[PDB]
Amino acid sequence: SGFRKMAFPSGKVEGCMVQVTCGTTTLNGLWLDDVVYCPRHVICTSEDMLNPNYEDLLIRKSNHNFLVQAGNVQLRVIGHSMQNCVLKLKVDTANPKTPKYKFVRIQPGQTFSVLACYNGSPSGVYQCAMRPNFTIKGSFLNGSCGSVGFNIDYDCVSFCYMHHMELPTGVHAGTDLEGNFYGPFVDRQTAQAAGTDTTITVNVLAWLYAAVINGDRWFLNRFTTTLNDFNLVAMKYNYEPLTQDHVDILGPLSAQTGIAVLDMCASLKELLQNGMNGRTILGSALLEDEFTPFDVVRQCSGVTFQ
Amino acid sequence: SGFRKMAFPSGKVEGCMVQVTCGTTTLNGLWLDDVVYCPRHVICTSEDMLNPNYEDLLIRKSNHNFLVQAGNVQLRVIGHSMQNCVLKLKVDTANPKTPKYKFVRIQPGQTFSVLACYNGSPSGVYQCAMRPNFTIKGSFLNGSCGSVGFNIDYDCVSFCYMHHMELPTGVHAGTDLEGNFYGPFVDRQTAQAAGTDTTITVNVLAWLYAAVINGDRWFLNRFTTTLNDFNLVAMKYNYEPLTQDHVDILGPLSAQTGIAVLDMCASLKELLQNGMNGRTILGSALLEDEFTPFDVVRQCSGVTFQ
Ligand SMILES: [Zn+2]
Ligand SMILES: [Zn+2]
Repeated sequence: SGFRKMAFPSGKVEGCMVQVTCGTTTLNGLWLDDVVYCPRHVICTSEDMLNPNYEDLLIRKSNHNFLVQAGNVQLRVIGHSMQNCVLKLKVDTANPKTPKYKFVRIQPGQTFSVLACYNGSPSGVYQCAMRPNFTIKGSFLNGSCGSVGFNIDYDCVSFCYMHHMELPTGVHAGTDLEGNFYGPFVDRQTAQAAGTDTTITVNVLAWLYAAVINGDRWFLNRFTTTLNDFNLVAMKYNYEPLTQDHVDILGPLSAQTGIAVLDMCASLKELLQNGMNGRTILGSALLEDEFTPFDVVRQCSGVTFQ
Repeated sequence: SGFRKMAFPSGKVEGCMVQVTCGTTTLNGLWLDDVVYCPRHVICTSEDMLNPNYEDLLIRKSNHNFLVQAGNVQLRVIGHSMQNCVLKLKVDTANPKTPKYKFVRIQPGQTFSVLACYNGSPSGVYQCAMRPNFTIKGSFLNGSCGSVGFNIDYDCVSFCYMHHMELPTGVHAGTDLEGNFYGPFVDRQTAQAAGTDTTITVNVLAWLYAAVINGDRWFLNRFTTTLNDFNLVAMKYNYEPLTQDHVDILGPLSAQTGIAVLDMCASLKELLQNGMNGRTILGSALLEDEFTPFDVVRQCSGVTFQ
């Protein structure tokens, strides 16, 4: 028993991180097969970032202007191209440690593990969620750009995030591995507004089911409610509205605990209107929304990977 | 910027986990050089665990009674021995993926990463602290026994914990890699009492310094205090007393923020007597004690590993 904010094992990804250097800028890249992916602003100086013309900047660079260093070995750049906001550097050596991988564009509310890297070396790993406003609340210092987020399904690595920038508000923004930003952000150093950050209601509910499985049941009241009356209360507290798809995803958890989804919603409503009153749930005095329904079943059943 | 409960990259450890089977019981083992370490109760049945005579049970077992499986390959057991509460199985093949490693017995309040494994396959990784009562609050299901905790220093892996059992209270207990339990526990299925769990005060202080570095400064009052007057208040709330060694360890953080240790203590005292009043610090409504002073500097400077 017990419940922890758990990350995926990072072994398969550690063998794919490289150091990419262009001119003076150095950041991290992802080496899969014979191509290296990295943020395109590796070609910018501190002054270029205020208003960069990436096309014009990329024309001035040749294949030999890029230094790719795998741990302590240099890959030869024989081809470069720009796909949206990432650079694809084609090198001469295919990564012998390339795992089975896919590129995926996740949706808000989904979770993934981040391997924070500096100078192409892994520093730590943590689990987080894509917020409804397409930001993440991560931990990144200068030089962490190019760090990637990922999920693991059995033996396959699903890359879903590449880190690009910290906004003036302290939150973080990035792209999928095709270089398309999550959210309305651009790789430029300017004031950019993130929308209202809402709470991922389906994840809160999944967490409450985890609490029941692990012995915390004080929050279970004997009331019930309807989807409409619940969403009316949720919206007042900046909670994402609940749909039937969400109710369907929670089905396995409802069956294992004998607690109907709508009954759990009635419990959550009471917590929103009345608060926790100095109590905790799974050791927390706030409602957690960084566990999906799939995360809860994985941790409460013991799923493994290769 | 930002602050996350961060674990070490687990790559170096993933290549060391094996499946150990004796009779019907199967759990995880740690394969370093030509020896495999695992909990000795792998030789017990469900009925043996109530009152096991490990010496007498081990006599009935021969080298060929143990099945060691590395992923999908079998190591031949050519020697077995019992060191305290662990079994040392000497095999015929040295692990080609053996990293530089040490065995270390950590002290309460120190943190480490756990790689939770089932059937010798990694499931996830999380960071936790050894409580002052020598328990950990982990996430473990049946078959997770033999999972290890570890730290990383540059390129060397320090193994500090092997998981052995869940107490009837839901908390977890285990040994160092020499088989000596942390705490007064024994590998027997009986009611065992853990002492009072106290809050690791030096870690709370380090966390408060992390908050200041990251922009949360509302809790900074303009009072001060003495070590004696502070410890008098701490003890009333089940907080570990502060010593001069603790003040010395916090020195680098005091210098970087310009806030004297004793001034921070005065701020913490106020939080203990008055509470948070519905506010948060680094996104938390409780005081966190699972970050050491060393963890804070590592995450606020960008330390890396190989
Ligand atoms: Zn950058
Ligand atoms: Zn066991």
